[PDB]
Amino acid sequence: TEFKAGSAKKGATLFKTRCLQCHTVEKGGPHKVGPNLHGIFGRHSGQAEGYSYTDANIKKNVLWDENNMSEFLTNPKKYIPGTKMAFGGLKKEKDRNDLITYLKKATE
Ligand code: HEC
Repeated sequence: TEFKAGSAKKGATLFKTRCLQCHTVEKGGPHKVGPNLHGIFGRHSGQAEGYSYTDANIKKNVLWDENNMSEFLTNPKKYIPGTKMAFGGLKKEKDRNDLITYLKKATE
């Protein structure tokens, strides 16, 4: 167990300032640069259709669990070299933890 639930709220504001530019959470939500994250958890990587992931991403074949999501969140490229996703990553866990809190609710 290496994830403590946080502020859904704060997670929610971190997403906008940080993943909105390229993602949408809404079920019925459209893809933009990155894909629509509706129902990511318990889901493997490179699987939203209508979406063109790198070969890197497909291959990775990560199961989207709260805990995976933190590691990837840490440093994307380092987690999945090849991914087109342009994101440096959230160094602090507190931050990481909050947003995962956000995704958890919102992606349900
Ligand atoms: C545009 C500058 C992006 C921002 C900001 C964030 N992400 Fe992203 N994301 C982007 C791309 C181009 C892709 C696909 C990469 C590929 O190589 O095809 C992604 C993908 C993801 C995934 C994985 C998806 C899966 O297997 O279904 C996740 C979980 C994800 N993105 C989440 C995410 C979050 C939470 C972000 C803010 C903290 C974020 N991304 C930023 C592009 C961009």
